[PDB]
Amino acid sequence: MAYPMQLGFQDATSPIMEELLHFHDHTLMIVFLISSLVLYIISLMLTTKLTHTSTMDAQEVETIWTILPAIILILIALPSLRILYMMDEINNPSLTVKTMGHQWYWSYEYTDYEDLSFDSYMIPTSELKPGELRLLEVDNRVVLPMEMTIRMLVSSEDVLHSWAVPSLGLKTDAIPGRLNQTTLMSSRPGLYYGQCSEICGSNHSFMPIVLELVPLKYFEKWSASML
Amino acid sequence: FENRVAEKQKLFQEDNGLPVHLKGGATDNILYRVTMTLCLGGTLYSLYCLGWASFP
Amino acid sequence: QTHAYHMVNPSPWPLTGALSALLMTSGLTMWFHFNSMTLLMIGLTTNMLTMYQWWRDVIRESTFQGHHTPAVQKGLRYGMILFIISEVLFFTGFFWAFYHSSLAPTPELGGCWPPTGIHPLNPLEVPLLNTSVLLASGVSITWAHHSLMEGDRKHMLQALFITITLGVYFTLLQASEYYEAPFTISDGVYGSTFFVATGFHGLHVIIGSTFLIVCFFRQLKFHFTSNHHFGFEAAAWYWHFVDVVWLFLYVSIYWWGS
Amino acid sequence: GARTWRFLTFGLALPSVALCTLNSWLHSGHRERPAFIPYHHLRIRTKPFSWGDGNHTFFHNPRVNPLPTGYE
Amino acid sequence: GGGVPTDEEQATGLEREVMLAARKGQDPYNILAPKATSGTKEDPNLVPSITNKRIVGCICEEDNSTVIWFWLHKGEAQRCPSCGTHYKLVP
Amino acid sequence: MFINRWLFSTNHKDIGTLYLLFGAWAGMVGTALSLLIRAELGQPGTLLGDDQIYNVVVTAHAFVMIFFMVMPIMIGGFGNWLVPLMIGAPDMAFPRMNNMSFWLLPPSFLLLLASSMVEAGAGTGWTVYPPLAGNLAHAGASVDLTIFSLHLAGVSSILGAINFITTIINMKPPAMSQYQTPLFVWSVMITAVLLLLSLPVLAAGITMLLTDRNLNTTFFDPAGGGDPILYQHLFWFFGHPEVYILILPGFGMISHIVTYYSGKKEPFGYMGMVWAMMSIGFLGFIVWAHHMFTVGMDVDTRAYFTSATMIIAIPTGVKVFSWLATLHGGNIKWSPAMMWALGFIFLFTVGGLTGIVLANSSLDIVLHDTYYVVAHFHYVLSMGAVFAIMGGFVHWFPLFSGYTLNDTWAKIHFAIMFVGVNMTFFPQHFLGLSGMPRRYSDYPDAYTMWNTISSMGSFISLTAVMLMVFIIWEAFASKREVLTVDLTTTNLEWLNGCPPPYHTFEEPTYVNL
Amino acid sequence: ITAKPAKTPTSPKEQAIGLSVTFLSFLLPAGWVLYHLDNY
Amino acid sequence: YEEGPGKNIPFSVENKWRLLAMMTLFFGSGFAAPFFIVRHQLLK
Amino acid sequence: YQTAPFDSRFPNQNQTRNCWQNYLDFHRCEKAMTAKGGDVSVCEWYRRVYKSLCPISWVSTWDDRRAEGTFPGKI
Ligand code: HEA
Ligand code: HEA
Ligand SMILES: CCCCC/C=C/C/C=C/C/C=C/C/C=C\CCCC(=O)O[C@H](COC(=O)CCCCCCCCCCCCCCCCC)COP(=O)(O)OCCN
Ligand SMILES: CCCCCC/C=C/CCCCCCCCCC(=O)O[C@H](COC(=O)CCCCCCCCCCCCCCC)COP(=O)(O)OC[C@@H](O)CO
Ligand SMILES: CCCCCC/C=C\CCCCCCCCCC(=O)O[C@H](COC(=O)CCCCCCCCCCCCCCC)COP(=O)(O)OC[C@@H](O)CO
Ligand SMILES: CCCCCCCCCCO[C@@H]1O[C@H](CO)[C@@H](O[C@H]2O[C@H](CO)[C@@H](O)[C@H](O)[C@H]2O)[C@H](O)[C@H]1O
Ligand SMILES: CCCCCCCCCCO[C@@H]1O[C@H](CO)[C@@H](O[C@H]2O[C@H](CO)[C@@H](O)[C@H](O)[C@H]2O)[C@H](O)[C@H]1O
Ligand SMILES: CCCCCCCCCCO[C@@H]1O[C@H](CO)[C@@H](O[C@H]2O[C@H](CO)[C@@H](O)[C@H](O)[C@H]2O)[C@H](O)[C@H]1O
Ligand SMILES: C[C@H](CCC(=O)O)[C@H]1CC[C@H]2[C@@H]3[C@H](O)C[C@@H]4C[C@H](O)CC[C@]4(C)[C@H]3C[C@H](O)[C@]12C
Ligand code: CUA
Ligand SMILES: [Xe]
Ligand SMILES: [Zn+2]
Repeated sequence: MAYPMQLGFQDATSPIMEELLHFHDHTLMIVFLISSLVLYIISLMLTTKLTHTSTMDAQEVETIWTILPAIILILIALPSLRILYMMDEINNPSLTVKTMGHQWYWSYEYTDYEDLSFDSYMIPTSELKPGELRLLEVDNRVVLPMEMTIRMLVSSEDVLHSWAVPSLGLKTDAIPGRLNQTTLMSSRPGLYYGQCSEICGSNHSFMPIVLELVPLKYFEKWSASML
Repeated sequence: FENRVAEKQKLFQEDNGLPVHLKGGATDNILYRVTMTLCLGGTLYSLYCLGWASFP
Repeated sequence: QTHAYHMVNPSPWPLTGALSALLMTSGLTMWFHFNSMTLLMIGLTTNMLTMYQWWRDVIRESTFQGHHTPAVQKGLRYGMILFIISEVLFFTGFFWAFYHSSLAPTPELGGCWPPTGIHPLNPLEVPLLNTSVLLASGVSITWAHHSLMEGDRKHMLQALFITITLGVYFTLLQASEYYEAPFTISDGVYGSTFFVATGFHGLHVIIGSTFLIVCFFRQLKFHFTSNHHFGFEAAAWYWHFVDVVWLFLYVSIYWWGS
Repeated sequence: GARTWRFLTFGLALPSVALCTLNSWLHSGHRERPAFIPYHHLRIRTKPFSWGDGNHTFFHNPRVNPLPTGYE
Repeated sequence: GGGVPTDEEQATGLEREVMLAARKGQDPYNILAPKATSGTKEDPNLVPSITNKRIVGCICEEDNSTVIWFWLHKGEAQRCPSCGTHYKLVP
Repeated sequence: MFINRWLFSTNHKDIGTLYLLFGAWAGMVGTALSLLIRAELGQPGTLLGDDQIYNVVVTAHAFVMIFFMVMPIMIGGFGNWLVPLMIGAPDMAFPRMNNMSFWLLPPSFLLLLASSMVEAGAGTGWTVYPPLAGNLAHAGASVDLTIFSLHLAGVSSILGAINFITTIINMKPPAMSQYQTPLFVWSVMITAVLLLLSLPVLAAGITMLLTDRNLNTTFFDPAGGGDPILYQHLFWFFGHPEVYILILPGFGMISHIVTYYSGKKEPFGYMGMVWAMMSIGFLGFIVWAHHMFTVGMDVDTRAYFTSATMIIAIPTGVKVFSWLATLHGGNIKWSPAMMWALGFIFLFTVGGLTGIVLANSSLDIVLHDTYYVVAHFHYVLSMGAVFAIMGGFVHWFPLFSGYTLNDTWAKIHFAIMFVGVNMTFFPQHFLGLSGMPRRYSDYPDAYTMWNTISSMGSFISLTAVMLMVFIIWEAFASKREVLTVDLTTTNLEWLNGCPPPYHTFEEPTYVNL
Repeated sequence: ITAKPAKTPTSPKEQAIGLSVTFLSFLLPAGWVLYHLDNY
Repeated sequence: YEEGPGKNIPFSVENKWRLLAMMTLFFGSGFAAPFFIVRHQLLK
Repeated sequence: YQTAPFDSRFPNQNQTRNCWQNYLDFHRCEKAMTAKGGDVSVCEWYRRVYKSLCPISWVSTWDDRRAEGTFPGKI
């Protein structure tokens, strides 16, 4: 989850979020450098009594102004596209979970073997247990095995929603009549939080996602207890 | 039919200070007042309708 | 002035047109939601009054007052071409909707096109006739154009009358088609794409036919010269546009989509 | 010239229209209507239409357009 | 078969004036770009005006994108402030 | 005489004045809506107690700022005032149709304010995506009134585009080629081409939405075989060109302002500036699906849209570097308009660079539908458009009015506005990176500090807006009449005086070959 | 730019009035609504 | 039509205090409108 | 059997047609095996894959439409 006064991304919980952090660091360095160069050159143009107001030839300098940006964009695109193709790369999931968006809550289906399904509602502020997080807690968390490739399928039973978990690098729109796939892999146990990320009406702010990542043995005990 | 364009050229080029939308004569004035009355009245009616539709 | 451009007299028609748009839209709202046609009929009336008086004034300014110099005529040529381009892009949106739906038919349709339960029209019957009619009308309007440039009043009127008659025939054939079609606008995305795309096209045919009828009456009243007849050219360009959109509808929706 | 375009109008274009008119008129007989099946993707009603009883399409034909509940 | 009027028969107002002036090789309504003289003090560019001043735009060299604009007044020839080309107003 | 002049106008200057008045009024509406947004977010919890109303405020804020403030000011106001003057033309090609582009906007605005007053409003976002914008999740007239507001605005801008393209192609002096027209005139021509091609696709898509809501069509309804994602394609096929429409006239005004206050006769690399605007206009049609990286499209499609989107940085950089090379060697006049223009170059660059971050589909998964996007477009669009408008306004106010502003007050106004917008939007980057969704009425407690600061920033910008009205009043109150301006040899719009006579170029300019 | 002297100069006091009236025209109506949000 | 500074506008600048009233009503109406629409929706 | 494996016919983020095809495949096979008095265990792969991938509400709607005679796919 986010913490107070945070400047950057939530700590990476998945290998693909780790890759995105390193790719953002690379890209932010370029943003900083270009921003700073433009501000510097503005100050340089503005701080001399020397003048040259006759026509200037533009041809030579425009080679520099097109080639150097083109090189910079290639140096951003190469690692960007490597990560794009990694998050598409064939993997063998061991588990499939469905999530359906509703106004205003998520339902989850684990139908690989048992017909397990349940609804997941925001805990109102007036019902939070001491130390629980305003707008983020749910009654029924998404129990998942850690260190395993999971297929999440996302759809909606009404309007558009979007199923997001920033610390795993996940955001998949929930569209009625469409089954959107994403892959989830947590390097760690714990609770990972996200929030509906497509405007879905008056309670868009109030239908969060909570994953509960546990060792496979505990996931199997939890699944078995659910019969 | 007969070519009466020269007679319409004489009418619409008469030095009488009228704008082109009124230069045909009294029928232009009638059609203009009908149009502008329906537009202004209709707009006032649309505002009434807004006032009605703005409450349960 | 020592330029060739047209300084237009102050005019009420822009304001009456803008208000007609308010009345037609607030009127559609009041028809769809508040069970009433009143505002809509006022708006349609003020829209027709506005178009009549505005284009009447353009005729007064050109045929009667001489304001359409070659430079003004050149501007009107660009304006009509740019208008037609905007109409092409409008239709492009409906073709995009058609190809999106028909190339990737969803499970609700039976995962096929045409959808389960849809019996398309035979494209070799009335839709082929409609195609011969609009193609023929493109030939007759070209005959009308050449007759006018050659100074031939009688043959310009005959060719333009035949063009209009073919436009009316298309419109009555399409009206009859609509009534006989075993599917409706509510028959899913098949009905939706069919009726909205062909419906906007039939509206443009009625507009085009109306423009040709204006040109017919102006020709009867000797407004056009053998060299100066931009309203006729604009109506011919618009008419060719309507033909070409039909050919695209015929191939895409009636033939390939059947 | 005008002579050529009149030649095309009367010698090709209108004869095409006459032949397509004959083709159409020969295949104009009423087709036998198919069994009604209340498919959920057809006869869509998300809001009543703003005319008649709200359940009839604008150019409703009783012979060939069933309602959601079937042929009239 | 005839019966269609010609421009000569039926053009009126400014259209007709432009039509009649073009038959005489005159350009009172400024439809054509004037051809430059050498632009020297002995051979200045002659700028017609219906009044005592007119705006001149000087494209000093072919394919310059920058046009130099100034009011040219009745009287002694004036020079383009960029290239020094001479212009003389002829009311 | 008053009704003939101001309701029946066929005059480019008077119609430009109507557009500027309309846009300034709309800007007050849009600013009030922005302050309600930041008041709801200014402390954790609920202020309005009604999140449907919050969503309606956000939706109206965007429509007002885009359709009623920026486009009317830039294209209707500066375009109608300056384009004919900069090409020596006596008016627009279609001076009467020009008046109807203007008079369609008050009715358009009335339909939007009707949408907000009937039922519970259109709480859809300015994207109006189905099914939220459909007849089940938004039953009632609000969304239909929003669709009709967009139709009227759409017709206004399509007819205006036809008028500008025809005027700029057909009404130059016969010796003046397209490569001897000023950059502001190029920027309007290119903007008009984008409007002509993009608005008809939006018109098709919102008409489909109208028919799904009222005629039992199913273009966007899976029950009939339709697809909500089709609406998104049609919307963004318009929507990406629209964001370039919003900035291109600003690029033209910035070229004139930087050239003028650098004491130069000409911008650096004129043909490069034309190339860059035409390139941005063309590329602007082939990138729209970067608004859809989370909807489930194919990986190769994501790769293509990432790559095409990044290309736009190249021509854009040529313009930025060309503005800097115009300043280079200038006798710099530190006018308030120059301050606006220098603020523009810097703030536009920051926002453009966060655009390049978002272009990367992979990172976009985590930034999409967060405050990072909101930060990106309030830099490049909100500050870009607004700074270009304020620079143009303070530069050309004496031309339009005949009166000077107090330059010291105008510099104070700039200083306040620069502090406010940066305090409002800079912290939204942190909120986005840390995962705060956009279109939220409330936020988890961790996001409190940056929301608090952003909301305090919004009040500083309000103080600048109030000061701006005072500054305009003081100029009309004092009546300092302009005598002369410098550089008229390269700024033809000034050469008929301040303000120019109702009719200008009755006798056209003399330009020889 | 050069300009004639102000036909109708606006003194410091006149500016304070103009500024004050401008600010109040923005602040008082919005202030009234925001103060009464409870009553709403 | 009248030409010149203060004459090419649909509002009078003859009196700076009447101008201040008109400008206040003009920009103040625009700025107030969203506050009163929110009030209207809340009172439903 | 753990979950539905990668299927090269359906390699993209949109898995709608994977769910649909396996549902059709299961019901076509179940009809072929019943109509002879054959054995529905032959159909088991398709049953496990569609049960894994398809939303419960989709399966339930399709089931209801098959029983009503309004299912639009060919079985
Ligand atoms: C003025 C309006 C405007 C402009 C000009 C832009 C310009 C750009 N925009 Fe932005 N954009 C918006 C307005 C604008 N945008 C709006 C309103 C939205 C949100 C819509 C909504 O959802 O409501 C948005 C959203 C948006 C998204 C979708 C994000 C998401 O929702 O998840 C993306 C994705 O690629 C995008 C990218 C870009 C890029 C690459 C540019 C480029 O054109 C920028 C190019 C400029 C530069 C790069 C800076 C100058 C260049 C140099 C100094 C040269 C050197 C630079 C390099 C080598 C990098 N923008
Ligand atoms: C041009 C477009 C533009 C402009 C100028 C602005 C200006 C502002 N915007 Fe924004 N905004 C959008 C376009 C714009 N906006 C869009 C498209 C959205 C997305 C909507 C959606 O999600 O659907 C959005 C959303 C948006 C959000 C996110 C809401 C959410 O996700 O829940 C926020 C949050 O703070 C915000 C704040 C502001 C603030 C504080 C200002 C201002 O207060 C900043 C200061 C600027 C001014 C005060 C303008 C001054 C100008 C004039 C008054 C004109 C003067 C005229 C003349 C001189 C002739 N806006
Ligand atoms: C004969 C050839 C042509 C005929 C033309 C049509 C006649 C009536 C309507 C005129 C307007 C047509 C334009 C297209 C709009 C929508 C649908 C029209 C197509 C049509 O007529 O379709 C009919 C349905 O009409 C319907 O719903 C009713 C439609 C009536 C209300 C339509 C309101 C919608 C208006 C939309 C306005 C948007 C304008 C866009 C502005 C863009 C600016 C940028 C089909 O009949 P049906 O019974 O379902 O099936 C036949 C069964 N035997
Ligand atoms: C039963 C009806 C119900 C349907 C209602 C909807 C509207 C139907 C209207 C049909 C259009 C009629 C247009 C008539 C225009 C007449 C004026 C004209 O044609 O004007 C001519 C100029 O053209 C010009 O302005 C050219 C002007 C071109 C006008 C373009 C018209 C297309 C308009 C389409 C309307 C919107 C469609 C969008 C739908 C979503 C005048 O110049 P000339 O001809 O050279 O004459 C001069 C010589 O005589 C001198 O010797
Ligand atoms: C949901 C319902 C909402 C719909 C609301 C519709 C909106 C408004 C109501 C429309 C009222 C129209 C009244 C007639 C307008 C005629 C314009 C015209 O014909 O304009 C002409 C120029 O445009 C030209 O030619 C070429 C361009 C001709 C344009 C004709 C107008 C069409 C308006 C609708 C088009 C939308 C486009 C569809 C694509 C999305 C003439 O220009 P003027 O400046 O007049 O004169 C110049 C003089 O030199 C002439 O002698
Ligand atoms: C000259 C400028 C223009 C002038 C404008 C003139 C305005 C005319 C007012 C007529 O008012 C009508 O009153 C009807 C009866 O009160 C309403 O009927 C409708 O509402 C009824 C409610 O009783 C329902 O039975 C039906 O939906 C329907 O009859 C209808 O909506 C409304 O228009
Ligand atoms: C000087 C200008 C003159 C202005 C006169 C305005 C013209 C019409 C005024 C009467 O208003 C009508 O009254 C009908 C009820 O009394 C409405 O019935 C409507 O409601 C019916 C329900 O029975 C439906 O059949 C239809 O939507 C419709 O007829 C009709 O829609 C509405 O227009
Ligand atoms: C987003 C922009 C908003 C910026 C905020 C504006 C700053 C405040 C402006 C003053 O607004 C006023 O404040 C008064 C309180 O100070 C209110 O009086 C209210 O409270 C008074 C004292 O408690 C009572 O006497 C009055 O009757 C009562 O209306 C009054 O209505 C309101 O106009
Ligand atoms: C008699 C009259 C002469 C026209 C004239 O010179 O004024 C002729 C010339 C062309 C004729 C028209 C064309 O021949 C085409 C049509 C032929 C139809 O048989 C009658 C209507 C029809 C539309 C004709 C009406 C009328 O007889 C017209 C108008
Ligand atoms: Cu569900 Cu937003
Ligand atoms: Xe539109
Ligand atoms: Zn020169």
